[PDB]
Amino acid sequence: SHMVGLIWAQATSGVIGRGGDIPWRLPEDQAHFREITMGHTIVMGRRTWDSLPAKVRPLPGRRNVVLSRQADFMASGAEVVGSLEEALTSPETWVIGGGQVYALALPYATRCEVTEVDIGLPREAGDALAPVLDETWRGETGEWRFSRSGLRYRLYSYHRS
Ligand SMILES: Nc1ncnc2c1ncn2[C@@H]1O[C@H](COP(=O)(O)OP(=O)(O)O)[C@@H](O)[C@H]1OP(=O)(O)O
Repeated sequence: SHMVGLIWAQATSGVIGRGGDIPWRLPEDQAHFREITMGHTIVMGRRTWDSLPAKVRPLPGRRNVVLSRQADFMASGAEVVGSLEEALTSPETWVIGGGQVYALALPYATRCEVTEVDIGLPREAGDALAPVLDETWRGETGEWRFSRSGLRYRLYSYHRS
């Protein structure tokens, strides 16, 4: 189909999750995730889907796609696909996690929307980590700003052909 993006929020070290939680509290990043994904397709792995609250999934106003090897998986209000390539048939897709799906998706992706949270969390065994980019990606790293709580963050908007 077409435009494949990745979206995530990471500490400066690349930690995106620890102990099965987002490792900070940042409502403005929830607003940012909505504004990027709203009206488009989101793709997630089955474990990510399983971790969302029952009354929160599917995320509203977006086509939710769950990748699973299980043909009988129940993702009420979403659709389930059994290959990544089938999950990218939409005109605009944002891959939202987790690490297994980001690995599969990275070769197809031509945009990354990232939030860096200014927090010092050196990586530990078991952490969920950010996809690793390289020098063929280009774009803007925004200015630091404070959240309402005083937590600082900035935005990356990168692209490649
Ligand atoms: N090549 C592939 N084909 C189909 N489904 C896949 C896949 N790779 C990953 N998945 C699914 O995506 C799941 C992992 O989800 P995730 O990426 O959210 O997890 P994690 O955050 O642990 O990396 C896999 O366990 C698998 O779902 P099932 O266990 O239900 O089969």
